[PDB]
Amino acid sequence: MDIILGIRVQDSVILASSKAVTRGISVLKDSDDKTRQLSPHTLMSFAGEAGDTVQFAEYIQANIQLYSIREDYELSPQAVSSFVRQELAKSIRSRRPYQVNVLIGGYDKKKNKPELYQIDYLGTKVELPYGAHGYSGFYTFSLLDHHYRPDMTTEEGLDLLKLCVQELEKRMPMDFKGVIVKIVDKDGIRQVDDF
Amino acid sequence: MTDRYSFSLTTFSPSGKLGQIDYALTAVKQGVTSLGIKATNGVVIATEKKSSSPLAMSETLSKVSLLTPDIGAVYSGMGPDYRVLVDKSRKVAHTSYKRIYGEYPPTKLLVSEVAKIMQEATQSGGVRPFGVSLLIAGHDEFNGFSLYQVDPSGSYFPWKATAIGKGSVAAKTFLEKRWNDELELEDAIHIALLTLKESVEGEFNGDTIELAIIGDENPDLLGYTGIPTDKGPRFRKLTSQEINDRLEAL
Amino acid sequence: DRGVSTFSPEGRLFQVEYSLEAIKLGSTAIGIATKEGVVLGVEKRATSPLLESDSIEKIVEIDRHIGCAMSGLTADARSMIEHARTAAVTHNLYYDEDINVESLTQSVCDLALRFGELMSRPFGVALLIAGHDADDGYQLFHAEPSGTFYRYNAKAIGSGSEGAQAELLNEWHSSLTLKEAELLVLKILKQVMEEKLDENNAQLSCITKQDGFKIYDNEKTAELIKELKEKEAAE
Amino acid sequence: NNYDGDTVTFSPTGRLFQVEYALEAIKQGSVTVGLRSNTHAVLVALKRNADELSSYQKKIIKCDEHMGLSLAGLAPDARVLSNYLRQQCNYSSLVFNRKLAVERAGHLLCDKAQKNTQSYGGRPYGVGLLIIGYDKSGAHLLEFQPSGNVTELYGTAIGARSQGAKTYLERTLDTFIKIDGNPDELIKAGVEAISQSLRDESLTVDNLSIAIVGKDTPFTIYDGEAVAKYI
Amino acid sequence: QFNPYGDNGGTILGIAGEDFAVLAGDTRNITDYSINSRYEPKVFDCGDNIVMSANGFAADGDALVKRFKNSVKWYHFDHNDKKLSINSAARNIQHLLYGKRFFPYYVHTII
Amino acid sequence: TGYDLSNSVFSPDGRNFQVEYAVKAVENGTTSIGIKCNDGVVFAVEKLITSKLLVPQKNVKIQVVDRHIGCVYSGLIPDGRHLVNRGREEAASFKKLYKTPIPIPAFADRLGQYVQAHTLYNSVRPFGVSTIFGGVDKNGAHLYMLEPSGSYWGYKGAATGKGRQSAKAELEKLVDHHPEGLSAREAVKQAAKIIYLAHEDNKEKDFELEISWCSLSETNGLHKFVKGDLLQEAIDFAQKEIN
Amino acid sequence: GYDRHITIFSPEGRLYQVEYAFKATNQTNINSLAVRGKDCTVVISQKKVPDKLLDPTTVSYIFCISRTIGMVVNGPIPDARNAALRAKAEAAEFRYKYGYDMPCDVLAKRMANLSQIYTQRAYMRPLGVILTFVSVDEELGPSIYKTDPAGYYVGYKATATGPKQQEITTNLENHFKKSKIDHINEESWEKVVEFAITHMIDALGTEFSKNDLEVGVATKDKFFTLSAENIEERLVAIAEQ
Amino acid sequence: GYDRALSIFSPDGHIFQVEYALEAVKRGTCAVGVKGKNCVVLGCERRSTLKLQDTRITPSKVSKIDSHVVLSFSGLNADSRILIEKARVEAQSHRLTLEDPVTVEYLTRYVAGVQQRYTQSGGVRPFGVSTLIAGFDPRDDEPKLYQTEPSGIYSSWSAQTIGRNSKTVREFLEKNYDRKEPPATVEECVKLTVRSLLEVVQTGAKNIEITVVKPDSDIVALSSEEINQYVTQIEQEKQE
Amino acid sequence: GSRRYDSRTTIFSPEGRLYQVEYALESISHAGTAIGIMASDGIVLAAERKVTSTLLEQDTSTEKLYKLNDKIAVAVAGLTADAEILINTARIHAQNYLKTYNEDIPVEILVRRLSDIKQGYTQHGGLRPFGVSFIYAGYDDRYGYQLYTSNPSGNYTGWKAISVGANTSAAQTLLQMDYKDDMKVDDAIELALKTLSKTTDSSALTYDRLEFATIRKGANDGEVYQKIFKPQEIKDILVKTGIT
Ligand SMILES: [Cl-]
Ligand SMILES: [Mg+2]
Repeated sequence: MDIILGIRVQDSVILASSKAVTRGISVLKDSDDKTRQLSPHTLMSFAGEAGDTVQFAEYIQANIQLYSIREDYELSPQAVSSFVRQELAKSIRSRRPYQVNVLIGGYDKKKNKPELYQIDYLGTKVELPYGAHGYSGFYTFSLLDHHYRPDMTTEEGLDLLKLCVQELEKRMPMDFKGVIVKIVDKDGIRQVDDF
Repeated sequence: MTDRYSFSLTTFSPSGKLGQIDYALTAVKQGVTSLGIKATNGVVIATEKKSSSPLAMSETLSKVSLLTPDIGAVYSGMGPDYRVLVDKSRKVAHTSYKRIYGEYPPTKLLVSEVAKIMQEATQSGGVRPFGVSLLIAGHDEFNGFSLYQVDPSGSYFPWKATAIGKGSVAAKTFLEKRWNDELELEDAIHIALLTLKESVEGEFNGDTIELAIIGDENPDLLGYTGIPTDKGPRFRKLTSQEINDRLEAL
Repeated sequence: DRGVSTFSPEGRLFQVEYSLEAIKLGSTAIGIATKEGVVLGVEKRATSPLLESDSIEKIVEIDRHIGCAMSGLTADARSMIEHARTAAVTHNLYYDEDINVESLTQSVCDLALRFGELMSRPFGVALLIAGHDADDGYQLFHAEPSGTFYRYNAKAIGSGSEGAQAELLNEWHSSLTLKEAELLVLKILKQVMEEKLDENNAQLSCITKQDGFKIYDNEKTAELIKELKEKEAAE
Repeated sequence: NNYDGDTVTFSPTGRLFQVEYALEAIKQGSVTVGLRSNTHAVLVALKRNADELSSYQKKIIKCDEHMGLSLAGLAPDARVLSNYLRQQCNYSSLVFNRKLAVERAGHLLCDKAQKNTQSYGGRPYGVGLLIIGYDKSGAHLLEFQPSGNVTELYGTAIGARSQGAKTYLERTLDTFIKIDGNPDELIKAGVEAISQSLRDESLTVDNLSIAIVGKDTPFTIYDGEAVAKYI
Repeated sequence: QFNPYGDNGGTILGIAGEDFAVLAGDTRNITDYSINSRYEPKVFDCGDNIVMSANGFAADGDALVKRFKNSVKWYHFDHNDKKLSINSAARNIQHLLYGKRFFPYYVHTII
Repeated sequence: TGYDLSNSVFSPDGRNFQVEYAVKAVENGTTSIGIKCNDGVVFAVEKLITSKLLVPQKNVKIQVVDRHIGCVYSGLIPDGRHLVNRGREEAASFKKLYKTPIPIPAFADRLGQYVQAHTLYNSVRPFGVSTIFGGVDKNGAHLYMLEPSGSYWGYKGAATGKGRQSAKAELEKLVDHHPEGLSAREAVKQAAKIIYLAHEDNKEKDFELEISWCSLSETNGLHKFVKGDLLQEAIDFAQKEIN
Repeated sequence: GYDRHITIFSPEGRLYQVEYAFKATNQTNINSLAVRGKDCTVVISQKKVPDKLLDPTTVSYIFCISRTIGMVVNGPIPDARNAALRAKAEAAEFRYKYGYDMPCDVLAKRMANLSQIYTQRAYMRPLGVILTFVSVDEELGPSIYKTDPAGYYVGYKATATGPKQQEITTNLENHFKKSKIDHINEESWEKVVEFAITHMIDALGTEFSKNDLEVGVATKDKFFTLSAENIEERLVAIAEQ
Repeated sequence: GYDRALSIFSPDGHIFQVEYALEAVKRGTCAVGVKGKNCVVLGCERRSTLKLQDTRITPSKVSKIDSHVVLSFSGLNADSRILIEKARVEAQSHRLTLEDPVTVEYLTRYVAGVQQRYTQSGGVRPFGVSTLIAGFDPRDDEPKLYQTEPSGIYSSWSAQTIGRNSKTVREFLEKNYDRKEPPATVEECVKLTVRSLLEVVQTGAKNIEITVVKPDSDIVALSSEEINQYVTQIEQEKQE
Repeated sequence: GSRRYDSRTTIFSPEGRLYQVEYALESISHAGTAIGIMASDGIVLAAERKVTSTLLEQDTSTEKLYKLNDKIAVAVAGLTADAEILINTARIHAQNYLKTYNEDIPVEILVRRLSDIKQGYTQHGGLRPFGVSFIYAGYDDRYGYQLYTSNPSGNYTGWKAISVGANTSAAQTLLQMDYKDDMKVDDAIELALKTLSKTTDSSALTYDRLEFATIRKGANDGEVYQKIFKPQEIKDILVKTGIT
C-alpha cells in the first residue's frame, strides 16, 4: 500500500493505484490490485495498514452487494460514500480502528455525472475534482492545480494522470512498481491494461 | 425463581376486545368523579376527596398532583396506580426532556410519555394495565393552555372540558350546556363547583373538595427573586378557605 | 397444558416416549456388524416420483472410520451429525488420533436430554452409528432420543423394525462375511419395504478398517440386488 | 391427579408425585446389589439387554480410585450424577490433597438431587444409585434415592425384585460382615444375594457385573470371562 | 510492580533408546543465590508409562504437571480406560501450554 | 376453586394452601424435639430403624451451624439439609462482616426470611420441614422452631413430627414443675424420655436415639453430640421411665 | 377462572388476590390501635400467647424500624417480618443517600409503592399485612400513617386495625367529636398510653393483664416498646381512677 | 426471555405446530417449479380477488437471493421475508469467506436449517412457509431445483409444486414430465409451467407470474403480454 | 408454575391461522374508516374520527393522520396508543437511513421494516400483536407516489386506492367503481370524501368528524409538500364538493 490517486473529468472518474506490496526490505508482489468494485458504477480504491485495507474493502463490498440484492437497485455514489464514512467514523472510536484511507469513484446514473469522494481513516469525507492519499498528494495536488480543467475528456484525463505518475516515479523515494488504472463512467467499470 | 411471566396477560378475544383494558375501564367507572374545564386564560381540574375514615387526615392524601410547574394531574379509579404514575410522570419529564432541552416539556408531550407508560402495561410481559384514567391540565408558551384525558389503553384526547368516573355521563351533559369559548378562569371555577356538587352526596366544602388551576404565573410561589425570565409556576392548588369563599356566591 | 420434562406415573418422560412414536413412522434403516466390516442400509422412500431420489441423504459420514444412518424426523438429525463431526475432528485435534466409536456415540447421546424449560423438545430421530477403532474393532450402536445407546451385532429401526429385527435374530451369526451381510440387509429391506426394492429407492453403505466409510453407488447396489434375486431362486 | 403436573406442587396429603414417579423408574430398572465387610465393599449388578443381538447395559461406574457406584433407572441421569461425583472427588484431591469421604459424597448427591425437586421447570433425577468406597474410616456402602434421601448401610439392593436380595442380606448380616481379608468370599455372598432376585433367567458370563473396593484394592470392575469364576 | 514469574533453576535431560527411554533431572531448587531444597523432585510418573518434567518456574511447572496428570485421569473416564499414547499426550500438552499463549507457563517441558 | 394448585396464591379465606400442604409432609415425618435449659439448649430426634442393614450411629440427622448452633428437623430430610446449607452461608457472611459469631435471634430471622421467600412465588415450592434450632450467644441460651410458612417464635420447649402432641404434653409438664429452671444434664435425660414416650405414636419399627446439646458450662458454649457413657446413661433413664 | 389466582383484572374491574390478602390480615385475630398526643405518638396491640411452651418475650408484632420510626403489623408473622426487614433497609438507605432521617410518611409511601407493584406485577404476591407506621416527625410532629395490600396509604388523627376495628374506630370518632381537637391533649406520654388502653378496654369490652397487651411509644428522637412491668405500672394507674 | 416450548410431541408422535404450519402453506397461493435441459422456470399464482392493486410496487412472489439463485414460496407472506433476508445475508457471507457464490444445494441446506431450528427452539413458532429454491451453481450448466418445508426437510426435484391445489398440479406434472427427456428449450419449459398452472389458476391474465433462470446469473421476469401469448397458444391447441 | 396462565399468543390454529392476528383484525374492523387514494400528481389521505363529542378540542387534535417524515405520512386504524409506539419507531428508522446514506428513505424500505417488526410479534416473544393497520402515503424519486398498507400479521401490499378499518368491503367496492388511472388530486379528494360519506355509520359527514391530508408536488418546482388539513380547510373542501 501507498499510492492511490483519483481524477474526476467531464464524463468519468479515473482511479490509479500502485501495484507494489512491500514488507520489510522485500517487495513481495508487483501486480497487486488495490481496489474493489462495490457496485457496477462504483469503485473504491484503498491504502493503509496491512490486513486492515482488504478486510475493510471486502466488508464494505459485501454490505453494498447485500443492499443491491435486497432492493434490486444500485445505491448512488453519494449514498455509498456516506455509508463508508459512517463506518470509518464508528471505527475511529473503537478498541482497534481500521487504519484505512479510501477513494470512492462512481458514476451517478440519475444525475449523469461522475463523482469522486476522498475519505480518510478518521471518517473525513470530501467531494473533489481530483484526490490523493498519503505522500502522493504533496506532489499531485499542485500539479493538478496547474494542469487540470473541469471539461476534460477521459483521454485528456489519462494523459493528466500519466503526468502525475511520471512525477511520482521521479521524486518519490520508494519504488511503487507502477499503477493499475481503472475508468468509471456511464458504461460501468473497465481496466486500462497498457499503462 | 425469577419472573417467569415473560408473556402478555392482555390478549385479543375472538370478538376483538382487549379484556384487561375493558376491565380496567370498568374499574375507572367505579372510581370517584373528577373533571376538567378549559378557560381562555386558564384551566381548572377538580375532584371529590372520598375519605376512607373520618379519623384519616384527607389533607395527607393528594388526588390532584403537580407534575411540572405549569402542568397538573387528577384521576378517577385506583389511587395506588395513580400515585406511581405521578412518580414516573415527574421523573420522565426530567430524564426524557428537561435534562436534554433545559426546559420543562409542553403538556402534549408529557401526556404522550405518560400514555406510552400506560400502553406498555397493556402489552409487556407479566403485567396488568393501569386501572386509572388521568386528566392532565397544563400550559406552555407555544401551545397555550390545554387539557388532556389519558385512558388505561394509553390513548389520549384533548378536551375543552370533560369528566371521568362515577357520574361522568351526567357531568359531561352539564358541561356541554355551560361551556363556551369566551369563558374566563373564574367562570370556569364556578362551573366546576356546580358540576361537582351534582356527583357529590355527603358534605360539600373546601375540606371534602380538591381543586387546582393552571393560570397566571405566581412569582410569590417561586421561592426566589433576581432572574426576570423565571416568573413562577402556573400550577396552583386552591386552599380550603379559597374554595369556601366561592361556595358562598354559588 | 403440562411441563416438557414431566414424568408419567409409570416412571417415563412423556416427551421422550412420544418422540419414539415419531421414529416408528420413519423409513426403515438396518445395520449389521461383522468381523470383515459393518454394513448400513436404508429405505429412501420418495414421497413422489418427480422427487430426485439421489438427493435423499439418509446415510451420512461422520469421520473416515465412523458412518451413520437415520430414521424418523430426519431434519432433526442435521445438528446431531454436525455435533458428531465436530466432536470427532476436535478429538483428533486434541489427541492426534481417531476417536473411539463408543465415545463418539456417548457425545451424541449427551445432546439427547438437553431439552426443557437448551432446546424445546427431544430429537424425533434415531441413529445407527457404525464404525471401527483399534481397541474394540467393528461396532454398531443404536442412539435414541432418551440419551441411551446400545451396542448391537445387528439392528433395524423405523416402520418395519420389529419385523426386520425378528428376521435379523435368526439370520445373524458371528462368522458372517461382508458380502453375506450386504445381501442380508437388501433381503430384509425388500421384505419390509412397501414399494418394490431397487437401486433408486434403497441405499447401501459400509465401513471397513482398510477403506473407511463408503456409500455404495447405484450401479454397485444394483448388482448386489441382482445377485440376491438369483441366489433366492437357486433353492 | 391434579397435583402431579410438576415438582413444585404438593398434594393435599403432603406428597410430591413427580418425585414418586421418578422413584417408580428405579423399580422398573434391573436389579443391583451392594454389600460390605470391614475390609472390602462389593457391588453386584444384573445387566439388562434389549434383545439377543444387543449388548448388556453397563450398570457400574467408577468415580475415583477409592469410590464408585452401580445404577438402576435412567442411565443418562446416572451419567450426570456420576460425572458430578467424579468432579467432587477430583476437587477434593487437587485442592486439599484429600480423598473424598464416602459420607460427604452422599451429602453432595443429596443436595444436588434436592434442588431439582423445589424449582419450576426442572425435573427430579430418574435413577437410584448404590455407592461403595474405602476411605479413612474403612469400608462404606450408600444408597441414593432421587428424592434426595441418602442412607449408609451394611448391605442393600435396588431395582426390580430387589426385595428378595434385601431379605437375604438381612438374614446373612452376621455372616458376610465378618468376611475380612477375603475378596472372593465377599463377592460369592453378593452373587448369592442377587440370585434371590432372579426369575426364569440365570447368571451367565456376559450378564453378570461385579465391582470391588477395599484396603489394598482400588475400585475395579469385572465383566465377561473375569466373572466366570463366580457362576 | 508485582512480577508473577520466578526462576527456580535446575536442569533436565531426556534420552531415548531402542526399547526404553530415560528422563533425568537434578533435585536442587533455588531462588536467586539461595538453595530452597536439596531434594525437591521435578520428574514425575504421570501414568500410562509417561514420565514428565516441566523445568523453569516451579509454580508453573507443578501446575502444568498437575493439569496433565488430571488430563490422563479424565482420558480414562471418557474413553473406556484407553491407554494414552505418548504422541496423544504430547498433543494434549500443546493445548495446555498454548491455552496460556498470552500469559505463558514459564517452563521447558519434556516427556 | 383451584386455589391449592399453585404456591403464593391466596384462597378466599386468605390462606396459602400449598404451605398448609407442606405442613402435612412435616406431620408425616419422625419426631424431633428441643428443650431450653439453664445455660443452653438440648436437641433430640427419633431415627426409625427401617432394617437391620442400617449401620448404627452412622446416619446422623442433627446438623451443626457455625460452631455454636444446632439444627434438627422433621419432614423431608433433603429440604432440611438445603435450609441448613443456607444457614451456614448466612452465618459465614455474618461472621465475615461483623467478626462476632451470629446471634441466635439474628440467625433465626435469616432462616425465617429465606423460608418466607419460598411462599412468595409459584416458581418455587415451600419447605417441607419444621426446623427446631438454637444455641448459646452473648445474651444467653435461645431455642427456636421454624415452620414452612416462615413463621418462627422463641420456645421454652419445642416439638414437631408424628409424635408432636405427646411430646408437647410432656414438655408442658417440665415447664410447670421447673419454674426456676432445668439443668443441662437433666435436659439430656428428659429429652431421651420424651423421644421414647413420643415413639408410642410410631411403634411399628423400633428406633435409634440421637441427642445433641449446647451449654455454657457443660460444652463451653459449643455444639456437641451426646455419645458413649452420657448417651447410654440417658437411654437407661428413658428405659426405666416407660416401664 | 384464573383471574382470581394472579393480580389481573376481573370482568368487574377487581383484583381478587388483593381482596384475599386483606382477609389474611385478620388471620392472627389481633386488634391494634394508634393515637397521637401533644409530644408523642402511642400505638397499642393485643398480645395473645396460646401455647404454654412459647417464650412470650419473642412473641411480638411491633417493630423498631429506625431510631425514630416504629411499626405495628396486622397479619401473619412471616409477611410481617418480611415487611419489617425491608422497611429497616429502606430507612437506613434513605439516611445514607439523603443525609437525614427518613420521615414516617415517606417510608409509608415507599412501602405502599412496593405493595402497589405486587398488585400490578404477576410473579409477586401481595403481602397479607397492614402496616401502621408511627413517629414524632421533626417537621409534621406526631404522625400515624398506615399501609395495606392494595398499595393505599394515608395519614391519621388516630386509627385502629383488626377484626374488631370498627368498634374501636367509632369509639375514637365519638371522643374526637366531643373533644373538638385532632389529638389527645396531654403532656406526658404515660397518660396518652393510659388513654389508649382505656378506650380499647371500652371498645372491645375486655379487661387486660400485663401480658395481654403490647405497647409502643414514639417520642422526639426515639421510638421504644414498653416492658411487661412498664405496662403493669400503667394498668395500675388506670385501675386507681 | 419468552421460553415456552410451543413445538412439542403429541401421544401419536406428531408435532402439531409443524403440521399446522403445513396447513398455512396449503392455504397460500400456488407456486410451481419446473427444470428443463438448460434452464429452470418458477411459476406463481396471484389471487384475483385483489383489484385496484399497484403491481409496480407490490412485493414480487419470486425473490433473488443472489444473482444466480432465486427463491419462491407458498404460505405466510410476512414469514417468507425473514427467510429471504437470512438467505441473502448468508449468500454474501459465503462469497466473503469462501470467495465463491453459494451452490443451490448449500443455500437450500441453510434455509432448511433455519426452518428446522424454529421447530425445536423455545418461545418461537415454526415458519408457515415452504420454499422452492432454483438456480445454477457457479461455473455449472446443470439446472438445480430444491424444495423446503416448515419441518426442515429438503430435497431435489425434477419438477415440483407447492401451495393451494398443489396436489392437482403435481398430478398434472407427474404424467406430463418425462425424466428421460426434459423440456429441451426455454419455450418448452415455460409452456409446461404455464400449462400446469392453467389447471388450477382461473384466468391467464394478471394471475400468473413466470420467472426464467438460465446459467451464469441470467435471470429475467416475463411481462403480462409475454405470458398471455403462452395462454392464448395453449387454449387454441386445447380445443381439439 | 406460570405455564398455567400463558395464552400462547404466537401459535397456529388447526386450520393454519394465527389466532391473535385474526382477532386483532377483528378489532381493527370496528375502528374509524381510513381511505388512501393515489393520483398521478399526488396522494390523498382521508380518515373518519371515532364518534366525536361536541366538547372535544378539534383543532389541536391528532388521532388518525401522522407525519413520519417530510415525504411520508400514515393513516391509522386500530389502537392509537399501539400506533404511536410504531410511529416513533418508524420516525427513528427514517432518520437512521438519512444519517447513514444522506438520502431520504425510500417508502417501501420504511414500510418493510415496520411490517417486519409486526411480523416478529406473531412468531416469537409470547406478546400480543399490535392492533393496528396503517395506510402509508409517500413519495420518493424511484417509484414516485406510492400507497401501501400493513396489518398486524406484518404483511404489506401496494395500492392505487385502498381503505382500512370499518366498512372496507363497502368502501373498496365504491373506490373500485369510480377510480381510474389518469385521475388528478382534486378528483381523488372528491372521491375520498364521497366514499366516506356513503360508508359512514354516522347520520351526516361533517368537518369536526374528519381528518384530511394531501401529498402533492404542488410546491414550487420539483419538490413535495405535505398538507395536514386544518378544521376550517376541511369545512371549505366539504362545501366545495357539495356534501354540506
Ligand atoms: Cl417508590
Ligand atoms: Mg481526507
